[PDB]
Amino acid sequence: LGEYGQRFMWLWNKIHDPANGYFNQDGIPYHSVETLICEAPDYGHLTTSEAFSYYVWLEAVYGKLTGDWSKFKTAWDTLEKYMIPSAEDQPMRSYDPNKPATYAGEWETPDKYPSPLEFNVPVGKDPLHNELVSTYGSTLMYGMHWLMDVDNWYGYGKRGDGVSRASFINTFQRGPEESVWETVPHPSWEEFKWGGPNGFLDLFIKDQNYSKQWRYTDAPDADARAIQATYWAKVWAKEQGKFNEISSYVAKAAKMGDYLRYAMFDKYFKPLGCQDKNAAGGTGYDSAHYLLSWYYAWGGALDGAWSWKIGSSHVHFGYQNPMAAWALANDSDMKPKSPNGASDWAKSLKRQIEFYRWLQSAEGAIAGGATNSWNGRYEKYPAGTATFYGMAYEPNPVYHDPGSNTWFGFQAWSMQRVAEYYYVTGDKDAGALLEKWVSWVKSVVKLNSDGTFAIPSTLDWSGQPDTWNGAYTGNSNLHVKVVDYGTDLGITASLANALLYYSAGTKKYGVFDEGAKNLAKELLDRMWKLYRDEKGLSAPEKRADYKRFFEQEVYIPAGWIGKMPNGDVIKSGVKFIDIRSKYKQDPDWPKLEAAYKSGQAPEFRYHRFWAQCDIAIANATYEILFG
Repeated sequence: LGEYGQRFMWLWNKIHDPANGYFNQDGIPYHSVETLICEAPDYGHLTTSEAFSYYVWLEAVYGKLTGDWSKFKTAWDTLEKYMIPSAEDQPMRSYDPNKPATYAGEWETPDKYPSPLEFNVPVGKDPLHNELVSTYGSTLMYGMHWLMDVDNWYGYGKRGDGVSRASFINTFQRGPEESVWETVPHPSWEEFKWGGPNGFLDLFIKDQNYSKQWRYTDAPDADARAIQATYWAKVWAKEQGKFNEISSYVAKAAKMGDYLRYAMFDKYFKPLGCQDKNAAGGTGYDSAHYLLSWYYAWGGALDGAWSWKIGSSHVHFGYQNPMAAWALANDSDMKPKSPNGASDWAKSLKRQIEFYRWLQSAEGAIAGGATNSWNGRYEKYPAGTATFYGMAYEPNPVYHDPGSNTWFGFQAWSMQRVAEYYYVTGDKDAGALLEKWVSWVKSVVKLNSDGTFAIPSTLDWSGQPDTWNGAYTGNSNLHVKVVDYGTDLGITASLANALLYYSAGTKKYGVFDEGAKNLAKELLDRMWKLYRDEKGLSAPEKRADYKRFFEQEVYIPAGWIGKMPNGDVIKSGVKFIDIRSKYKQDPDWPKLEAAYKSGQAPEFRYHRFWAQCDIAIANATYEILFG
């Protein structure tokens, strides 16, 4: 009804209007309407578990503002149907929780891959498997695979069929210096139909022999977001007296949360702080860091001979979700069906909040995270390394090209979740954390006299937090610096959103931070005045990095020779574009070429699905909290 609710409805309609092309013919949201884009997915009509979780969240807000929950239901329907691997996609058997996987190291550059399996390295015990099978009577892992080829652009299809839409693929497999430009896109379902003699397997892992197999990789931040979204769909549906029709879907979130516990464990279930790849594996929860790590992954032979599961040793603050954790731990409607599910999430909630606080810089921004596997090989931490429950501080977990915490976006995305958690519970630690972070946000966000604005785009870091001992020290030697500014509309909105939940919480529990509200509303207003266009909102952005289309060599081993489904040859010396020749048919290919040849950065007005969702949600959030 209100102005900001009206704003949500307007953008929601732009998003769902088929003329604008946000979804494919099966109703799967693309990463973006535009196809020529490269940043995490390397093609715009791929999609991510991230996009799906935002789709669910968008429709949850629709339901609050509308009373109509069909939107939210069909979003979850599409999610489960397409993005979660079905029983035939992940036909797991012969799993050994006492030998969950076999170790391989991580390496500094892509040219050091394939990484050899090291069979003497002890791997710990998986304490979740038996519990989940007992609870659900199934070996199906209920989590989203992170990357999908929506309209079969790459040509691998569904389960090696080479034709079907909604094709599971993966890219990143070769360490922290493998940028989005340096991957070899390959099917999750490996039958040796494409690539080289052993498919794409021997680009990534070196083994004595190779088997046809499947494997998937979860993005825990996306799954948690879907759960967070469902929590609000739940409270909002119960408020309206329509819990029951959405109660099937709250159970989906609870089950997803139950399996999302795999993200809480070390990659190879090694004890926290072990610092030795030859150290004995964990017995149970001694290998749990209780945080949302970069991934969990699972795979198996096509014939069911063997299977494996891994957590991740790398944790980024940007992935954490105290709202989702609190909901799973404490909300009886959201309670996971397993005996220990809720209890583990209660531990995770507490550990997560400590983690945020430990990482809070002198200024207020949150630093990157930590690892239980130094250099991805369980190596000895350098002298003077700051630690968190035995895990070593890392300014940029997992990726260094570019650094994973040089993106300001994680500040907004992650602290937005903390803000919701604070608004809900009034947790003092969360409040204190937010208070300092919001103070920082105010000192750096730019409100220009002309009506424009800019938020931090790139960050840089120096120093370390103090070693964690259960109390925030102030971390006087840990420093953030804002390198440059931009007008990223998705993040701008997420930031405004976070500010509104904090501000609302302060009204409820402490002294009303009206300044946080005013700054947020300003951002949403200035952006609404400037950046509306025919498919939603967009701000011009240059992509000087797109010279890597033409200039980035993809590492392929000497003598390794293979093919992509369209016929592109994969060999030593190939460029990014050489194994993706269908890009030359893209409507925007002329524009890219023009810019590249004239030595200038190509400019785009993108409509990223998640960005448009964040925008809608942030405006609707003002209405919900202050309307």
